Amino acid sequence: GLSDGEWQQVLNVWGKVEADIAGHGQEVLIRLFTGHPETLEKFDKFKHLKTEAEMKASEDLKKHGTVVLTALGGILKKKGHHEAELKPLAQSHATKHKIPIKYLEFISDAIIHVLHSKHPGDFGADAQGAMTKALELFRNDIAAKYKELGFQ
Ligand code: HEM
Repeated sequence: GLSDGEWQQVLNVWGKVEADIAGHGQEVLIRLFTGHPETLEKFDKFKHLKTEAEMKASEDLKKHGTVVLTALGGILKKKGHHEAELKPLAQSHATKHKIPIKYLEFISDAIIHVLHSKHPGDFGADAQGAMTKALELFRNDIAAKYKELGFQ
């Protein structure tokens, strides 16, 4: 549950991401994979990437970064009213991709990390707070659908 003030901050921060969605998406996935190597194993099309340089050079990783952040952005722009958008993601990630909720926590923190890295001094305390709450909301609603499905 975010206030409109907090949503305003979220979408303001998101404007930074949309100015370069591929570059942001790329660094988020790289931060995830290098921070938490077990996550790489969930991607049959990235598990070949043994080094970060290979990750950096991968146009398909950048492409997937775009898909992921485009989806997240569409969800954030709903300001919490995202049941329709979120349910198919929850379902594919529990039933097909088999992504534990822990990894959604991982990528949440990775987003925070990347924003600070790309916008040092331009991602204030209030902005971080709002974005964090937004990602928690996202995660919590996915977690509800996981429980429904009995997925661990
Ligand atoms: C903000 C969080 C995330 C968003 C918005 C997101 C979104 C998406 C979307 C839109 C797709 C393609 C459509 C689909 O299969 O449902 C996808 C595919 C996929 N995602 Fe996620 N995802 C997120 C987090 C994660 C995480 C943390 C992992 C694993 C650590 C993951 C693993 C995968 C895999 C393995 C695929 C299939 C890739 C392929 O084979 O083409 N996702 N994701």
